[PDB]
Amino acid sequence: WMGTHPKYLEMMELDIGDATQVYVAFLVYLDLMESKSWHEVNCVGLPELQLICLVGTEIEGEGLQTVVPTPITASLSHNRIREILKASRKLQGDPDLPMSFTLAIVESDSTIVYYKLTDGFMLPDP
Amino acid sequence: AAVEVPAGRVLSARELFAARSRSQKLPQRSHGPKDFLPDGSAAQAERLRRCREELWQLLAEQRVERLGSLVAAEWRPEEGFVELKSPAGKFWQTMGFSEQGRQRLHPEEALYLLECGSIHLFHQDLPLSIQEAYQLLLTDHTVTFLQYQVFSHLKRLGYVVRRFQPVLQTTHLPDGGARLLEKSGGLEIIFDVYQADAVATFRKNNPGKPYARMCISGFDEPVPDLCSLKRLSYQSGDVPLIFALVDHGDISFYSFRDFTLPQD
Amino acid sequence: IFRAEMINNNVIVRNAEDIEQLYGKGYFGKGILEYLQLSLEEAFFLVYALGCLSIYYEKEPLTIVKLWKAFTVVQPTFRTTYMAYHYFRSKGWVPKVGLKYGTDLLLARKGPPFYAASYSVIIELVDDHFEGSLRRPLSWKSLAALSRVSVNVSAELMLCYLIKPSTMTDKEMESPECMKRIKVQEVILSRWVSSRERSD
Amino acid sequence: MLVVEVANGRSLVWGAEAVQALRERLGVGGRTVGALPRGPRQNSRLGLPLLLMPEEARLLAEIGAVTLVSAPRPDSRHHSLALTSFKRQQEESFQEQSALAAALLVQLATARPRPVKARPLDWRVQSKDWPHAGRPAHELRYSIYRDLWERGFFLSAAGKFGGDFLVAPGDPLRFAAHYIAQCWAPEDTIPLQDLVAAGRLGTSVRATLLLCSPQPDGKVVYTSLQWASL
RNA sequence: GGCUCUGUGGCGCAAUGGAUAGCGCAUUGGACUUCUAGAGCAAUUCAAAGGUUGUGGGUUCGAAUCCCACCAGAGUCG
Ligand SMILES: [Mg+2]
Ligand SMILES: [Mg+2]
Repeated sequence: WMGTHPKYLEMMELDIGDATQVYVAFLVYLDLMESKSWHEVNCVGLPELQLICLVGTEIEGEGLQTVVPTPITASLSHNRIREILKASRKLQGDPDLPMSFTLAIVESDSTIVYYKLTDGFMLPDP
Repeated sequence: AAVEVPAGRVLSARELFAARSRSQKLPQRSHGPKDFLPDGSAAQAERLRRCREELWQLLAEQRVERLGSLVAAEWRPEEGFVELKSPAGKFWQTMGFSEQGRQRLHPEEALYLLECGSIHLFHQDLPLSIQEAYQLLLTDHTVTFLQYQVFSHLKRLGYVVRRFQPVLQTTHLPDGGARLLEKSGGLEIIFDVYQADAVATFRKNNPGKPYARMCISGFDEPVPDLCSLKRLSYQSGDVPLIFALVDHGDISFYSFRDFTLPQD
Repeated sequence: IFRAEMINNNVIVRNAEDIEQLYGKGYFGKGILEYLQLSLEEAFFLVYALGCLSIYYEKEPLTIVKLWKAFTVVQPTFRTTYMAYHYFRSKGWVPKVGLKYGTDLLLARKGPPFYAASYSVIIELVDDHFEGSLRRPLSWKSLAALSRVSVNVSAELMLCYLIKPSTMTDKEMESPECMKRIKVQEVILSRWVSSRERSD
Repeated sequence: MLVVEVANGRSLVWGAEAVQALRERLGVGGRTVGALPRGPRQNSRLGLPLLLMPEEARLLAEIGAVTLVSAPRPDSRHHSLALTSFKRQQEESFQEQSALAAALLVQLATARPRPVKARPLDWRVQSKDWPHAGRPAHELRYSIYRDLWERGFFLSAAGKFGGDFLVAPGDPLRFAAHYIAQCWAPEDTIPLQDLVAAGRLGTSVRATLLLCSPQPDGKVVYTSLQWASL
């Protein structure tokens, strides 16, 4: 299930980041596909940012959404957040909405939390 | 140099006479629930206008007490105390000391009283407006602004704030305060806060162990390390320590107590 | 005597009997549903402190010293945290990784409190004079946020400290034997409401 | 122009008319640190003076709204002999109202009752009365505050929530604060655990966190950070 | 041994104005937000109840208020 997965072929072919980074990316992919049950997911690489992004789709017509997996060790400066926002905008290519990406923090315990970083001002919905 | 030369407001005889008819009931703030989004309604404007008008009505009032109840205090610049000129009232059970057969108050105590209207502070035979008292008493030579804010905040609740005068292992906070006492500089205990129930029979001579021991510090100041906290909890003795934090007029309190894990 | 795999810088247990034992032994590790992911702290704890778990790599057993080396390289803090993970484990707690908040560990007593932890810890190793470098920098804003979020979840923020004597050089940290010469110091940090605290 | 008393880096507003002007025109709320004359012993609501954050003082000074002026030295002793004829002449008039109404009165004025001259100060250089000049933290917080004020907001201290500026879409009297805007330099490394704690607290209080950052060329970028339940 | 100052709701106090007792905290209850029952600090808000005004005497169209005595408490002067 873990070692023998078809997506691991592209995960190894990307060769971006450390083995821990690709492993937490695969862990988030499994979390989203199994429990969250999204329609489709993919393993896109960002060599310039040295990141793995998961471009998934919650509903069959909801549209492309981005999830970035990072461990608790990773350091996020605000410049890194702006760069990730611009990369997500390029991936989605939808100027109709502002930059927005979900950050997936993962621990060695394989426990995962998410936070939706959106550029600009977002009113807290009821 | 250009000078703005501002001026204050003095109350007339009718205003002074009507100021002592005030009811103590407070004007309620915000009038219940607060609207989420400013949708530009014609009704939210009236609510905002009413709330701000009540705020101005509450801020336009001044303290007017009869001359009989006003103790004629007298600030001493050089000495640093506020030696009274008439016998002190109820506030003498818990505030101020006596010296040379004369009642005398610390800067922060007298400033709190003047703000409360208990006394009538003079200076060079010229009565002081609260603004001049704030400018004159609070300084580095005496109680600072944060210390006075914590003092007044605790006093308005009933507290008796005094002024403070001097396999692995498992240690404790008071374990070590001799080699650590030499390294000083930073947070220091200021106030011997008692409790409100102790007001009834307080003895300013032998008051017993204080309820807490306040350390006052700003909210932008660095958080104390284990060394500073251990030194402070050794100076405080058995009395629990409490850190008071002030951020631009808002006061919070946090206590760093010792702990031991129960054997599950 | 419990085989596992240190595949891709994480300990994973496959065998059904082994994972059944590990879940029956005070809920160690997190699953999927069903291979059991085991954190570095719990893995090294069951390798050294009990010896039940056996971690194999490159088809050969690994000495505990090599496990310590690998885990320290793949996680620099794993030394300090592990000591705390030992110090809260010998006393019968169930320290789970608790980075659902800004804290490291969540301590629970027993089975009837199923994950209903009542303490959140902030591990940081310090020196003998208590002038150690901050493993996680603190400020009254950060402490206020942590205390408020812990109160909202009905817990109590902790501030565990690990004290290393000057005689114990860092180079000896290659083995958990230094754990025998590390003191501990716990400091609860709770709010003091001036209105309520008027005797009772 | 209005006047603000700046002593030892503390900016206070004594006259209630200035408080009304600030709240109505310039939308700079502030916090009250004095005690109410109406009810002396309480903490629910306070009175004058109003206390201004150093960012608020600098913003108000720069937009030509209030003329910051340092507190004068205690040399008012020479100006006397006028209050004695002031308190006693009113005493004779005061017994006329009290007798027809069927021991004297004293006013403890919050603001100074005499016209006093005080020299102004420039906030662009650090001194013993405006030490906030040149501090990187003050520069960062003021840079955030000016841009969150231009767009139209009410900002207040938010140390209790772990942020730096509670941001509200309207007057805080009538509108709950929306954001818990922090202030991070572009290069500073944000701690992930602190970010998680702040975000969870924001969701609990129902107030979106903002990671405000001023760019080197000069512009404030905001990165809102909500919960992401999936 | 005198002198001075106090005693009001569970706690801290206001009413000094001679026209009869109110304010905050605490307690209880409602509304709202959030969390896994609890928590809520400008995500909080509102409402209710709570009284031998230390005791006796006296002046007065009325005494918490003014005066005297006593009881208790604090400080101070031997
Ligand atoms: Mg009683
Ligand atoms: Mg009482």
